[PDB]
Amino acid sequence: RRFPYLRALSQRVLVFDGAMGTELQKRDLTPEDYGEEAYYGCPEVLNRTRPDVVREIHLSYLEAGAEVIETNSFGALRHVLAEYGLGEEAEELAYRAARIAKEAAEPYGAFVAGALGPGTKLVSLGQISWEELFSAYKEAVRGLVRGGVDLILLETAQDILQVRCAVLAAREAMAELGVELPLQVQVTFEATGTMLVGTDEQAALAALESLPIDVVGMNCATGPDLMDAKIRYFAQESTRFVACLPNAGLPRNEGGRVVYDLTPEELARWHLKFVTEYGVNAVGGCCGTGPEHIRKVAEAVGGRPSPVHKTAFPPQVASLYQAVPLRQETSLLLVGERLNATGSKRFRELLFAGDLEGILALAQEQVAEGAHVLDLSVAWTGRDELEDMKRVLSKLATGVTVPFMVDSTSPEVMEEALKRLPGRAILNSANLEDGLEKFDRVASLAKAHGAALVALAIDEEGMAKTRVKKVEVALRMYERLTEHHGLRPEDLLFDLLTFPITQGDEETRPLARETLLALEELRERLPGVGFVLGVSNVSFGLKPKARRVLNSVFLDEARKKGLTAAIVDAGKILPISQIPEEAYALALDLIYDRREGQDPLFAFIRFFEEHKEVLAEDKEAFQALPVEERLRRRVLEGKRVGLEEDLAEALGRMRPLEIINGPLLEAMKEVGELFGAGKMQLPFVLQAAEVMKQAVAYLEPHMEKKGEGKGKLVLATVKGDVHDIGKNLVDIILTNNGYTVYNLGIKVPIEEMLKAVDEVKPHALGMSGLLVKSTQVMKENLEYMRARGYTLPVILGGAALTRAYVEELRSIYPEVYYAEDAFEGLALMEELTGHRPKDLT
Ligand code: B12
Ligand SMILES: [Zn+2]
Repeated sequence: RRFPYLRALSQRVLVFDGAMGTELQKRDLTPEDYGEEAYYGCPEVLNRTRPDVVREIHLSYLEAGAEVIETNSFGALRHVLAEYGLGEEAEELAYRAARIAKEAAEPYGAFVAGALGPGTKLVSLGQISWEELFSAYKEAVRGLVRGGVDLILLETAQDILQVRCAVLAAREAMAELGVELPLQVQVTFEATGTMLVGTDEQAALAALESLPIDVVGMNCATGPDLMDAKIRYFAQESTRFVACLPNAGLPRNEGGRVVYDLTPEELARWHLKFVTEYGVNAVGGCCGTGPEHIRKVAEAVGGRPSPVHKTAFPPQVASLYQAVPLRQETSLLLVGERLNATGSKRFRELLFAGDLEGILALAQEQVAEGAHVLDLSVAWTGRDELEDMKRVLSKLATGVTVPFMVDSTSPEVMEEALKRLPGRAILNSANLEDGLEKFDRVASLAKAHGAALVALAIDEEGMAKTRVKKVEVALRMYERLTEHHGLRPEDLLFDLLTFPITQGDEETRPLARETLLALEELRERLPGVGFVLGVSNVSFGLKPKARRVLNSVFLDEARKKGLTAAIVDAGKILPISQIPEEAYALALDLIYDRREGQDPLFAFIRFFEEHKEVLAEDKEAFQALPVEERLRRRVLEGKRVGLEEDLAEALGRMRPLEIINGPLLEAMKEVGELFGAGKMQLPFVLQAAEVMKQAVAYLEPHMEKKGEGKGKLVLATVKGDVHDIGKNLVDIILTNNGYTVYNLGIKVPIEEMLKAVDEVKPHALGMSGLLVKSTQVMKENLEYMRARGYTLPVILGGAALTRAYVEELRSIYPEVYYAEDAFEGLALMEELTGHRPKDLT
């Protein structure tokens, strides 16, 4: 109700113009119209000399019934006006083409979208530094706002850091005129699954949630039939309203003019589909479309009631490349802290000379390890961390595939890191260590610069040891953090000191109890929040084996008491399912200091002095276990020393198929059951996956293939998935039986899969999933594959897949199924190949 363009978008669906390319390419402006010999061919040079010609292109879409019009602003930026010195006065031009667009639109009332391009220079590939783009956007955009546009479009953006500096620049441009508006970023896309920079469709939206921009959208995409996947994930998933502008397919240059072949009738179908089915709040197509496209869309599709989108995006964070969900509640998020020179010293060996190529290895090795947010701190004696942080992020921001956390000390890095990082991060600036003043500005920086914080229970006083003062952390910060400083519970972690218990003092001995009772007392009221604990530090000032075991049983009760994330190094925990029965009883009553009969601490230490060979390279009691348990335990701890030899022993006893029917389905499944019960954590499940992954590569060559030319079969996972364990075997028994095969990767969004249909023209296509949300994606595939008129065999499965939300799909598509096992997958391939008795009905 506060803004006319949101009154429009919330009510009903409206249409954007075509662009002025194919339209200025049809006016035959001749070089005197550039006003100078050196200003060749420059739109945004014409705005000075020939206002009447661009007014002619403006009014053409207005006569053809458009409802949103771009200003000319494709060049409104210093570093692209000056590209051949073509006039430094951006503001002028911006108030010029905004006035030219208003002069045309005023009788019609169609919305003036101050509508930029992306500029010629990118932040994220290091073509330019943030100040030189932020300056250009900052000075330009205030002339558009002075020009009285109904909103700004930062449209066609090519990089999320280019979005960030453009949004910061547009905000500081509008705010220094005393205003703000429902501004609209919109993003390009490429068939690689991504923007041009490598940003995927999840990273785009997960980043764009962090921003007050009430509208988001797409632009300069390659046509509706290629935009559909992207428009999907945006329209059904986002809170902020979505809009659509395909460039009419793909270009073809004639006589120096770009021209297309998508028709006004076809663009009427595609918006008629998208607007009521998916809910797209505004529509059009700009580059490559005449005024007839927008007319034929306006008559068919304009004024339809704009459909609602959901009240919440999940708990999320985003790198350049990919999103991550912030709340796991199973396989709790692991946070990597090895990028630390102040709470650790590994970082300090590699980063000392300024060797940035070395700090990136220390970042990426923690993801392979298992941690999917990294925590960074370069602070040290006799070194300026805020200058170091210039150098540090110049490598990390475009190298690391996972989001960031920031243990670095000065809140001035809170600003400089948020001026060199893409996406959405978190920061450990809420250490309440310099008091409430410093905290409220830290919580403001968290969002004034997009999105970045973690609560830490350090404070002006120090490390909360008594719980009343510890829950008074959450009382001081959280409420004003979410409800005065913008980051949701689902945008934050929460962290409790994890101080040493094991020094043996009657101060220290109980303290893991303090953390578990608090943690619980805190999830007690923190739903959605990823509780994050620095597990490594509970066991400090004692022998290292008692560090693995106490850290382990602390962490693995912490999930049951309410944990969802942890700051970890996987070398300094083990799983609670491994722990010897006496050692587990010891470790619990040590975590409680529930002492009777003997003291738990010196009982513990003397337990490890008595049981030295148990939690080591055990030459006997572990070896004496039956191989199915031994493999179960290798899958639980991630034991690999002799893993090759125990799988060789299993393969000596039984055939691979009998082994994969056995422990290489069953023992994993038991690890999965124990994992669902909380008896394990992410890096141990990653050790289980790595065990399988390795094992399948040893099982497949002995289970050797036969036959040739049997058919063409491709396989495909689904959007939002990370698993491909099932997938691999779902494929494998089909790959073993003479069919030509192509494999699609772990997370493939659908237009890549359908391009593989269109290019390969196979006899069969795999679909797949190992988790619940694959089912929801199955229906999204099948409903639209039908709307495109496909008839190809696509096969459907997954740990989760179940006939109850699958046989009903037979209605939507003529190829619904559930091979459960890849041996049925082969029997079903032979049916749809015509080799076997089709019985599928
Ligand atoms: C190993 C594992 C992981 C691995 C996966 C790596 C990998 N590449 O596989 C990793 C550690 C990366 C992982 C990640 C996650 N996981 Co996980 N994972 C597991 C686990 C233990 C085993 C999965 C397994 O491999 N099963 C064995 C394979 C062989 O069996 P299958 O998948 O069922 O395959 C059979 C049939 O399903 C069929 N089939 C499967 N696909 C298809 C397709 C077609 C077309 C056909 C006809 C047949 C078919 O064929 C096979 C028989 O041959 C499961 C537990 C479980 N219940 O299985 C959880 C589990 C799937 N994970 C879970 C969760 C919680 C997560 C994460 C959210 C954890 C996190 N990061 O916080 C993420 C998800 C990340 C993401 N973006 O997707 C939950 C999901 C529950 C839910 N309802 O959402 C599960 C079910 C466990 C649980 N109980 O919490 N996990
Ligand atoms: Zn465009």
